[PDB]
Amino acid sequence: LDPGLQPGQFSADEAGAQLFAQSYQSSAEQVLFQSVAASWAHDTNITAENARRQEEAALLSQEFAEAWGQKAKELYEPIWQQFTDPQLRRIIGAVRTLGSANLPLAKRQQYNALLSQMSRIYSTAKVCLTCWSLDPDLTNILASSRSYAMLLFAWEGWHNAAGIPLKPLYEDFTALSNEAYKQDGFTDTGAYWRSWYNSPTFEDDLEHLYQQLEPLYLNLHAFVRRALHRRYGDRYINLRGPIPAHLLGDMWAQSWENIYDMVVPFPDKPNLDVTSTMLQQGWQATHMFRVAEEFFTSLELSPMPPEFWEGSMLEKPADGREVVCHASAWDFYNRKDFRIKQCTRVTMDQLSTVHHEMGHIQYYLQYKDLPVSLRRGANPGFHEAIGDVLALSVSTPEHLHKIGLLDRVTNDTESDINYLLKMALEKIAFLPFGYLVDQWRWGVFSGRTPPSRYNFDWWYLRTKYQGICPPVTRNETHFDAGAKFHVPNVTPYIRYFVSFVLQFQFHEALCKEAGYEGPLHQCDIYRSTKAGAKLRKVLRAGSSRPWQEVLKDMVGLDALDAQPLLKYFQLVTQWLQEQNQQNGEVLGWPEYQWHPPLPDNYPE
Ligand SMILES: *[C@@H]1O[C@H](CO[C@@H]2O[C@@H](C)[C@@H](O)[C@@H](O)[C@@H]2O)[C@@H](O[C@@H]2O[C@H](CO)[C@@H](O)[C@H](O)[C@H]2NC(C)=O)[C@H](O)[C@H]1NC(C)=O
Ligand SMILES: *[C@@H]1O[C@H](CO)[C@@H](O[C@@H]2O[C@H](CO)[C@@H](O)[C@H](O)[C@H]2NC(C)=O)[C@H](O)[C@H]1NC(C)=O
Ligand SMILES: *[C@@H]1O[C@H](CO)[C@@H](O[C@@H]2O[C@H](CO)[C@@H](O)[C@H](O)[C@H]2NC(C)=O)[C@H](O)[C@H]1NC(C)=O
Ligand SMILES: C[C@H](N[C@@H](CCc1ccccc1)C(=O)O)C(=O)N1CCC[C@H]1C(=O)O
Ligand SMILES: [Cl-]
Ligand SMILES: [Zn+2]
Repeated sequence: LDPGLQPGQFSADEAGAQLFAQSYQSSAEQVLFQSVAASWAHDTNITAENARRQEEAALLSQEFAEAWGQKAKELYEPIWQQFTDPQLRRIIGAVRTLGSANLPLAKRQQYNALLSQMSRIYSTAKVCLTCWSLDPDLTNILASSRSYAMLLFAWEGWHNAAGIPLKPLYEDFTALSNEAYKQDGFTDTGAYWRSWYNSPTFEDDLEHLYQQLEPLYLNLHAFVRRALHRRYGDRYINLRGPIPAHLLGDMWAQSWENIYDMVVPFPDKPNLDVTSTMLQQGWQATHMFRVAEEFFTSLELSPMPPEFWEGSMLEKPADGREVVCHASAWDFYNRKDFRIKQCTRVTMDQLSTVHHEMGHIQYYLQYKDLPVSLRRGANPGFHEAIGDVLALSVSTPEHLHKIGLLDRVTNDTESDINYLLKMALEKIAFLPFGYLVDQWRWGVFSGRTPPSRYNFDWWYLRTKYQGICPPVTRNETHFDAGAKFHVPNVTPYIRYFVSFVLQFQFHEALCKEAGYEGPLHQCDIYRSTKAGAKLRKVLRAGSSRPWQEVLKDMVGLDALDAQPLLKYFQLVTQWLQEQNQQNGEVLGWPEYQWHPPLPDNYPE
């Protein structure tokens, strides 16, 4: 570690800790920068030289975290928890967590190589027949092929190309992760991730939430299954069984918006898939990011700075570079550079993604004057919900009309149901998956799920929550969890399930704040500076206050709550139950063992 980046000595008291924290922040910004830059260079231009550079930068981070973490312990272990400055408690608390820096050198190099190589496998896997990439080629197939056999080729190809080679690396990764966090005092890496919510009842609270939401997911499931049955027939849909995992518009069956055309109940109302309008009108990526930006500035939030437009990668390069396509928002920790990396496609759901990713940028912008340690969401769930809150306003028919993507606007119940159904395909269908992914990973980290049951336990969770089955047999050579980006990327997932509930809480608060008197699902906070002021206060707090306190200031409750989500969807909940009863459906999948046959001359 460079001389200038090493800690000195401070007094062993709170006064000295302030100075410690100041000097830490200078050094950290410089180290975070060099690291975020090296990853950027990699993720936008995947080569061996850039990977070796990222690994060297991660190593420098680890030396840093170690020298400053050791020093925080040496000076402040007795006293940091009694400090008067709440923000300084959190900072020192962060600084003393070594994570992977607890590893000895050879194991840090191994850990870093594993992250690098899993990233590269996930992001450069192709399916050949001439080779298709996940984005855009396989995404597109899943979204709008309706050939059972072609969807299967893509689903299986993908899960095979990405899963199988990840498994040896994922096992090694898990061992090293656990080893590292055990020396911070955690029983496993999972306990560490769960500790961010700083809630003794965390697992219980989530299950109380999921139990309240499960009826909606079940009603929707049964409805969609019936729709699928009408198209794909009795051979490939069991009305009493899980849905084949490849028929729902998305590689992970995590969002079902792309099958909207098979379920929409009132096809004579305004068509709420504006994708073809966007294509007809000649939208490009730039436009999408501009329209998101303008939403933000209508709230008196900050615009994207020059550095964002000059630095971002908002399109897949055509120059034959390998990139990580999976959309992400980047803070370089220099208070100046913020960028999005996205292989933006021109569709309505990518319009949401854009807003999602811009939510992150906006958070980065508001809290950039906090100490580096506090430059994060009140919890990771907060960070994920910001863009999604705006996107709820954007998707409303009124707002789509105002940005010229919907030629007229109805305000009738048939339209409301169309709308709420679409939103349910996006939001309610995701709920089981948001919950299940980290359940799988907590199991793996704790040792409940060894390598020999990685795929067994994954599909148990898939069937249990989502009510889907693999469309071909899987076994333990397969590693289907690893064909989902967040797993090889080591990005926690429970934040999304938290986000998907929190976003309706935020929505309801901002709408009330904006003066909006009508049904929640027709609220548009566009141009509400009051709503903006309320959101800004949250963004600016970063992680400097307990999320339960920030939440209470914002929505009046100190806890995640399903009521807003439920009142948002209330009308389509009542509608779906009526339909499912009149069609004599079975809620759930009592024929849990059922799997569909192979197509006749498959794999051809
Ligand atoms: C795991 O399954 C793979 C995939 O094979 C297909 O799906 C299986 C579950 C099986 O039920 C069959 O429907 C299919 O073969 C098996 O892989 C291939 O199977 C044969 C026999 O080895 C052969 O054509 C290939 O070489 C196999 N290898 C691969 C991965 O392409 C595999 O043998 C199964 N068992 C184990 C322990 O991995
Ligand atoms: C992608 O990454 C490679 C490095 O992996 C970059 O290539 C180097 O670029 C400098 C300046 O252009 C040359 O002098 C070196 O000789 C190159 N090294 C290698 C290993 O080729 C390349 O510039 C990057 N490409 C893009 C489009 O950013
Ligand atoms: C669509 O019509 C409904 C029903 O008339 C509107 O909802 C009412 O809105 C007013 C003020 O805007 C409130 O005072 C009422 O309490 C609401 N009543 C009901 C029955 O919900 C709604 O605002 C209109 N929506 C749009 C798209 O603007
Ligand atoms: C598109 C988005 N990308 C992630 C990227 C996360 C990430 C973190 C750290 C490093 C790289 C990428 C993000 O939340 O922005 C994402 O994965 N999202 C959006 C909501 C649900 C979730 C999903 O698609 O699984
Ligand atoms: Cl999380
Ligand atoms: Zn996100």
